[PDB]
Amino acid sequence: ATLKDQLIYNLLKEEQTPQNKITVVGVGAVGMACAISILMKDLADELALVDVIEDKLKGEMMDLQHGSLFLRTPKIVSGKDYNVTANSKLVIITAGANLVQRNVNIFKFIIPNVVKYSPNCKLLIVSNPVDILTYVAWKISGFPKNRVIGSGCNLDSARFRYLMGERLGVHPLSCHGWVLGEHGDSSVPVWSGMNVAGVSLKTLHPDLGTDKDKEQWKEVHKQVVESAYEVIKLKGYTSWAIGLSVADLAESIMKNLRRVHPVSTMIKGLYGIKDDVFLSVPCILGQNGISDLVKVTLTSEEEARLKKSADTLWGIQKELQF
Amino acid sequence: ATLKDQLIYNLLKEEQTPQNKITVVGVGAVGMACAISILMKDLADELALVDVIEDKLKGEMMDLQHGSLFLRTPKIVSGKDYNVTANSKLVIITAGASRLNLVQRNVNIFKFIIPNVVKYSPNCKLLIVSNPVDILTYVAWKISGFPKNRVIGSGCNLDSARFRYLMGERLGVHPLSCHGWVLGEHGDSSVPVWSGMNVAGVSLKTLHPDLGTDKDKEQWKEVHKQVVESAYEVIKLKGYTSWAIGLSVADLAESIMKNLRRVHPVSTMIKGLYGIKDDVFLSVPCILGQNGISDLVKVTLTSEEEARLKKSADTLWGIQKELQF
Amino acid sequence: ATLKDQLIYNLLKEEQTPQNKITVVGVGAVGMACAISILMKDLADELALVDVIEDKLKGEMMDLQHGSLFLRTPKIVSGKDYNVTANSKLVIITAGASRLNLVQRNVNIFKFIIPNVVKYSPNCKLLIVSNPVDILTYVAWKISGFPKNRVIGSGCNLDSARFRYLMGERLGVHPLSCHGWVLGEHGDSSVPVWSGMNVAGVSLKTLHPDLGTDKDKEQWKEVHKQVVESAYEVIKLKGYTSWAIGLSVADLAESIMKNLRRVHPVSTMIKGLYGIKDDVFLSVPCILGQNGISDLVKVTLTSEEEARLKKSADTLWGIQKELQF
Amino acid sequence: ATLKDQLIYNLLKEEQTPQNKITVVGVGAVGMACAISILMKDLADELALVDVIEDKLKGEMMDLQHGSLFLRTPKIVSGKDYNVTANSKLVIITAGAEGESRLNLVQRNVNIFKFIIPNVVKYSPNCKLLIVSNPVDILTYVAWKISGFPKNRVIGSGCNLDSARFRYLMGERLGVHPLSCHGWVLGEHGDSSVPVWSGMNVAGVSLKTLHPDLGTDKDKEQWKEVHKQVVESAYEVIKLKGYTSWAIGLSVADLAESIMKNLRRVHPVSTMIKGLYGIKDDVFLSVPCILGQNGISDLVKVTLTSEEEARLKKSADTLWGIQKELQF
Ligand SMILES: NC(=O)c1ccc[n+]([C@@H]2O[C@H](COP(=O)([O-])OP(=O)(O)OC[C@H]3O[C@@H](n4cnc5c(N)ncnc54)[C@H](O)[C@@H]3O)[C@@H](O)[C@H]2O)c1
Ligand SMILES: NC(=O)c1ccc[n+]([C@@H]2O[C@H](COP(=O)([O-])OP(=O)(O)OC[C@H]3O[C@@H](n4cnc5c(N)ncnc54)[C@H](O)[C@@H]3O)[C@@H](O)[C@H]2O)c1
Ligand SMILES: NC(=O)c1ccc[n+]([C@@H]2O[C@H](COP(=O)([O-])OP(=O)(O)OC[C@H]3O[C@@H](n4cnc5c(N)ncnc54)[C@H](O)[C@@H]3O)[C@@H](O)[C@H]2O)c1
Ligand SMILES: NC(=O)c1ccc[n+]([C@@H]2O[C@H](COP(=O)([O-])OP(=O)(O)OC[C@H]3O[C@@H](n4cnc5c(N)ncnc54)[C@H](O)[C@@H]3O)[C@@H](O)[C@H]2O)c1
Ligand SMILES: Nc1cccc([C@@]2(c3ccsc3)CC(O)=C(Sc3ccccc3Cl)C(=O)O2)c1
Ligand SMILES: Nc1cccc([C@@]2(c3ccsc3)CC(O)=C(Sc3ccccc3Cl)C(=O)O2)c1
Ligand SMILES: Nc1cccc([C@@]2(c3ccsc3)CC(O)=C(Sc3ccccc3Cl)C(=O)O2)c1
Ligand SMILES: Nc1cccc([C@@]2(c3ccsc3)CC(O)=C(Sc3ccccc3Cl)C(=O)O2)c1
Repeated sequence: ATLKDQLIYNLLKEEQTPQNKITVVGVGAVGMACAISILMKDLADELALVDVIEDKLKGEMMDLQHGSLFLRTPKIVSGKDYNVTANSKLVIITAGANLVQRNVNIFKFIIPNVVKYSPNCKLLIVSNPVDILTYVAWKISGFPKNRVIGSGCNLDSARFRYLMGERLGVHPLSCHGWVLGEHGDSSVPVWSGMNVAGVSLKTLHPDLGTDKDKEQWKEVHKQVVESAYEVIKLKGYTSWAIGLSVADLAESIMKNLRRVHPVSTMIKGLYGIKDDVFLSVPCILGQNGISDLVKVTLTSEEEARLKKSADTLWGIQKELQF
Repeated sequence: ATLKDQLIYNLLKEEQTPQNKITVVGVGAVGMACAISILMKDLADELALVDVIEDKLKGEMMDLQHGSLFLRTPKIVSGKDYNVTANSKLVIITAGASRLNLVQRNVNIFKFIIPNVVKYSPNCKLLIVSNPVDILTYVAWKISGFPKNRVIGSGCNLDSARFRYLMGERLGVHPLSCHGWVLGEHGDSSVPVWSGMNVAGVSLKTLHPDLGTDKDKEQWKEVHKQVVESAYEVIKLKGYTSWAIGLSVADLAESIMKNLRRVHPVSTMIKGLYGIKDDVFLSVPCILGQNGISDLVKVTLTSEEEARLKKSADTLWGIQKELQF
Repeated sequence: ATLKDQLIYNLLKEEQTPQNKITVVGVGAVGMACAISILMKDLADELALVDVIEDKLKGEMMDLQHGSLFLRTPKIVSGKDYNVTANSKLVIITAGASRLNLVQRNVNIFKFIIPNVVKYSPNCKLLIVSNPVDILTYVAWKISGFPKNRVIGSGCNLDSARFRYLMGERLGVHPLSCHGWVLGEHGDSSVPVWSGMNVAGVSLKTLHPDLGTDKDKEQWKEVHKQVVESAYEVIKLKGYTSWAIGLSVADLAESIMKNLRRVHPVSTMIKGLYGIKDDVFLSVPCILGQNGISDLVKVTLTSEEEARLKKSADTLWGIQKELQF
Repeated sequence: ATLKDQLIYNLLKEEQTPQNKITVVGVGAVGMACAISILMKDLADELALVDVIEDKLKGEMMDLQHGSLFLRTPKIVSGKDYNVTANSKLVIITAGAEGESRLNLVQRNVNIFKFIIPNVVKYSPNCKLLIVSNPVDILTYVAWKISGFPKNRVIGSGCNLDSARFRYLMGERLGVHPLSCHGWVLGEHGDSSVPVWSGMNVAGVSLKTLHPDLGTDKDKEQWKEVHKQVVESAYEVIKLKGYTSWAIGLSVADLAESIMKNLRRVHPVSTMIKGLYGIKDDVFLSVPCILGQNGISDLVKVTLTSEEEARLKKSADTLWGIQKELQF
């Protein structure tokens, strides 16, 4: 008899399926930071990694497996073939190649393959331009709107709260503030909702977020955009902050928490938007993905900025060939 | 008054010393993996990062700070100057660069780092990750002037973790329940201690006396060979290794910061054991806590195992006695 | 020689002291729920338990110690003598029993406890849970002689947590995303701050102007009424409350031990606010960290809310001025 | 429109069948310690509590729900009716029943299980059953017989706590964390448990090899006292506080973690041992078992000395003696 058979008596060999499986597509700095953060948060019983660069993919999988002793995710798998992703509860897309067209072409291959092996999964899109690519994943997959989630303004809001926390000398967890709309350069800081312990900063300081503000709090949102380009300039890419923010969304979904996050969802029917566009609003996240969304009261200016983003996104999206 | 003063009334300005500070020196793939793993394990109330590449260092610090909302480490700092590292409980060194020439280049790097670390955190524990780890732990010990308990080498911690992963894969059991120790010199010359390999206290060697020999039909020696083979394979495939070392270092940091007194295979002063008479650092199971290595486990080794550690000690001392401090 | 000496070689026999010690005074249902929650959150390297009932105290300590394999707190100690509490960073008081006769009995208990706590941990933060919490936080502050930042009352922490649970149930949103503050005097006379009630920064009062009034067709005033009613209902149903308070106390302990600077509704010296001139403790949002309450949030209250806090401060002072120290 | 409808736009009202649900039957000190430990370890997305004392059950549920802000288990439910337990992955039985007969107390607990087990099976036919109620070895057998479940899905807490206490005591003597002190207590849970001296080690270094007198009466250091103290400790906690709760709750949550997360870690739990150590009867005894999503998929075959083998066989004979007389 083998040493294994001498040591262990088997009761049954019955075929089993993962109960809390997560797949990460694209093993670049973003995908790998998502992976390590998900692993250290014990959110999955199985992690699958997919990429087109086979050697890097194998190396990344092996490196994570070598740290198994320090984790509570018993199975880590990888492959170019999507059969490794079968029965995933959540599929995170961090894969990426004007730039719009080549990322749409990457999705044309990825999304049907994801849908084939995990037809009941929630899709979480991180790849940029995130608002266009969440629409692209929704269009290709044929999934209901609740199961197609864009990372959207989750990171923008996290950076905003970090900067707010630094100015006030308070932990970001206790500094509330929402950055909504189009992810990136065109995002909207909702000044009316910025508060500490339910105390509105705008009520205390009516000049908040205006050019007349002597303390120039508008700079806090300007620094959210500036910080992102600064990190790229300094280290060539960003990874840690996005990975942590994605694992926070993954936690709400995997644990059915029904916490509210600023993520990209199909906004048709709000703020005079009549087109099939995805923009960030506060969404309730759980086991069914986006089950509900918060209807934020926006000022005329804020509403106009979301409508302008929606018009620009639809302008690009109506010319898209699938 | 300012909006801050309108919103918040201050009771005291008194800002005390950080109580559970960790410093990571070198922000390459290894140091950053150590950093993220330490952050996600809530081991520090302050994290300091140091490197000579100023742009990369700032970018890495900012990227970690941007994830603050999702962490419980309220202060993340960085700088080329070691004043940012003041009052660290633990300092992790991952900085580094013919073989005697390569080691000498790391000695010259350590000649700059170690006095600067000692200046700002004289009571810290030093955790050496930089390769060749056994030699560089000796170098850090020699330069710092610290007692042996406060100078810890990552040593065979990763080698053992990989061994347990491979053992777990062969047996269909979680690595946490697969016990096995890889000791001695970190890397190619490490020693798998076959006598201690067990599941639930059941010795694999007692069940299978050929275990770890060339006459073994199942070739369990391949499990230790795969520990060394895997490391080169990861380098070939992605260019470096990061995740496994980062996780293993954070596991050591946890025992130290939380004074757990768990047993880990780390590099310590082995003079006085296995006929070793030279000032060399080799991995043995050590009890880790608030004062670093307080104790070590005296593993019963066979004549062959003892000879391999003695040969490693002789080779290490041969390189060490020629180094310029 | 001994088996221990054959197995383990000792490097140093250095006497060490805990770096993150927490003491719980009173091992009743509340005290023990605080201890298990603190243990499962890895907040302490040492946990000390104190009580006057010696058999129950020993039994509780042993029961916790027997679960050590599943915890990361290496030392659990207990005793009637306060020498077991020496060098505590945080001391949690859950000890205690006409309503006025009751207060004086708790004052008598505190006259023994507080000097003993101060003697062995002069630099600790005191966290008062025992009822009437606002009066007993004042009593602990007066007896200890500690600055106001190091005397914290559990106050409206639990009231706010229950409010957020009830708000969450009505809206179908996790309590973490349902923001609402219950301030002032803990218990029956607490104040729900309707203006701050929000989800994602969207004011419920702006959306529903009748919120918190008798005109309200949805009767949101019942949410605050149910916070008070729930507490008496749990007592009626199981005889005491433990789990919710223990979890809420461990959340405060986390901000203090980890120097998080998160904002919590806790009882603090409110003299100088809302026209209050007496030495009384009431709940306001406080920034909690390594120095206890370093700062407080100045909540804009309506004239009605301000009047309720002033009436509570007058009533608390009325009881306080008659206490014998 | 309601304030909720003004604030929130609903995408779908559809509620999925429970995905990672745990049920705790019996809300005494043991059940509630299991419940708080499971909650603080984020093992379940839904926790169900069942008991026959309706007021205490409601009070315990409400108390846990009031701490929701500090937890990541979004749904806590309770009831006397087992419809609240539907689709549980794992069902933990802690419900239990002045000097009566040995067979008398067992039959009282058997009567309770005759009501519980069919109700559990009705609403969660595919669950894993984890038995904590005493006498655990007999009651795991009873749950197995009544349920009709395959042996892999019926797990007894067994010697999990005995081993945890042993490792704590070993750790205290050696000045090492219990996580690094390895040692197995097997067989019959409680008074008749077997310390496996041959497997006692630190870093793979056998204590028995270093100290051949280990676990014998001639031992000058009396290491037998470490196992004697495991049994003595249990009675001492009962004498001092009236019951035990924290240690059992933590040990049960550790088993729940391996099952819910399919970890395949090895634990000393009670399993149907027929076919081992000359045991021919349908009895449950503790051996190291691999725990995962299908419950006990495998077991470790520990080499026992003649004396150790004899003690397990004597336990098996005693347990079968009681079981063959039980009225179902
Ligand atoms: N939404 C946000 O808040 C946010 C924040 C940071 C980064 N990002 C985005 O994340 C994306 C990735 O960043 P990165 O630094 O990791 O880029 P990267 O180029 O380093 O990694 C991308 C990976 O995707 C892989 N890939 C390409 N085509 C593929 C295919 N057809 N199938 C599978 N994998 C494929 C690549 O091989 C590569 O490994 C970018 O689009 C970036 O803009 C988004
Ligand atoms: N012991 C183990 O088990 C183990 C495992 C994996 C890697 N390693 C080792 O870790 C080390 C680092 O790996 P890496 O991939 O991150 O290398 P790296 O070159 O990518 O990173 C090293 C960093 O050190 C910095 N550095 C150089 N000189 C410095 C100085 N005087 N002060 C401060 N910083 C300085 C560099 O600028 C660089 O950022 C290597 O020596 C490697 O062999 C050890
Ligand atoms: N502030 C809040 O939000 C909140 C919530 C729940 C409970 N509580 C309060 O917590 C307190 C305790 O509740 P409980 O159910 O655990 O009461 P308990 O009577 O069951 O426990 C109290 C313990 O204090 C001990 N004690 C008495 N005198 C002592 C002394 N001089 N030194 C040390 N220990 C002493 C007792 O022996 C007893 O074990 C009560 O006052 C209760 O009102 C407060
Ligand atoms: N196996 C171990 O290692 C271990 C360790 C400690 C305790 N225990 C055991 O756990 C059991 C419980 O301990 P306890 O202190 O909580 O006892 P307890 O009496 O305080 O609690 C038992 C609960 O079960 C309930 N119950 C009774 N009949 C029921 C029924 N038909 N359906 C549902 N619930 C019912 C009771 O109402 C009661 O609330 C005991 O049998 C004890 O021996 C086992
Ligand atoms: N890994 C990687 C590679 C390329 C680009 C990036 C990017 C990037 C893009 C432009 S500047 C930084 C991708 C990306 O969307 C973000 S967030 C962001 C970007 C611009 C403004 C405001 C915010 Cl919050 C970000 O922080 O990083 C990351
Ligand atoms: N990031 C980085 C860069 C260079 C070299 C390395 C290295 C490396 C060296 C040679 S092959 C791999 C450094 C290093 O010592 C290890 S562990 C290791 C190495 C060889 C054999 C057995 C073991 Cl356990 C390891 O895994 O990684 C890492
Ligand atoms: N363990 C124990 C024993 C006796 C009394 C209590 C008490 C209690 C007191 C009066 S009614 C319930 C102690 C106590 O202050 C609380 S919180 C609370 C109490 C009353 C109203 C609103 C709130 Cl949020 C509470 O929930 O519980 C607990
Ligand atoms: N809650 C409660 C109520 C009554 C009895 C118990 C009991 C008890 C039984 C006899 S002495 C203590 C139930 C029980 O099995 C245990 S473990 C145990 C018991 C005896 C010896 C060795 C061990 Cl490890 C234990 O620790 O506690 C618990």
